Amino acid sequence: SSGGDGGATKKKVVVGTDAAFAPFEYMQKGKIVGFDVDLLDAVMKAAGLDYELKNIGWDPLFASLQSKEVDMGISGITITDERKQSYDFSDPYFEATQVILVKQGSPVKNALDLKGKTIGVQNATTGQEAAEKLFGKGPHIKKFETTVVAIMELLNGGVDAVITDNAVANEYVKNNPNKKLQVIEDPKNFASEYYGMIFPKNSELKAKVDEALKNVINSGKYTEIYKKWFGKEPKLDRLKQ
Ligand SMILES: NC(=[NH2+])NCCC[C@H](N)C(=O)O
Repeated sequence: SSGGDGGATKKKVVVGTDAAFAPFEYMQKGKIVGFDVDLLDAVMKAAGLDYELKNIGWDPLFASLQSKEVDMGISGITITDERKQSYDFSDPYFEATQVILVKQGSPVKNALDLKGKTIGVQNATTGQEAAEKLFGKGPHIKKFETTVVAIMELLNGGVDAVITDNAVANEYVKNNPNKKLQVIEDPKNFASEYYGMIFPKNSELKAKVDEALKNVINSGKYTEIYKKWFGKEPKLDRLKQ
């Protein structure tokens, strides 16, 4: 029993996030809110698992999954083959794509127009990878610890464009008409992406979360949550690809 409490209290599942990614997770009057926050609460409750959500940030979240200090993550995280080498994922719960966020005056009409330009991304994201895919890795791509800061460098002209997830870019534009930004989609260039909850490799929580996610989808709770954040019916068939 050394190092533990010999079972005196069942410990809570430690869930990490980077709450700087509206509408999925963000801070509002000192609380973490968003689509992921709601979906997590429904999932863990269906699983019967007491939990704590921590706003630990993006790069720390991955480091902490590796060490198993954090048991689980939800953070608008794309399921990728490279990530699967290090972590496990739940079944998918959302579909997304990368998009190009620019100022309304921008001449950018597609990804190839970014040649010779500076691109802001959040570090170690699928947006960074998509940016690197275009013309290769290099210092022309500026990497920030939050998507928030990437967008701030767009606003002040530090970068020419940001590559980030479509619902985040769309939500930012909707909430900030005064900033006169626009979203440029390039479906021939960018791939379909699916979000999953993330776990350390070999996690006992995965199977429980997959079952609870199905429970939440099947009961109609998923679509209530989706309607709350996105104002339209989900196409649930996107979750069976
Ligand atoms: N909460 C966040 N900062 N999420 C960033 C997610 C970006 C992208 N979906 C990825 O998995 O790389």
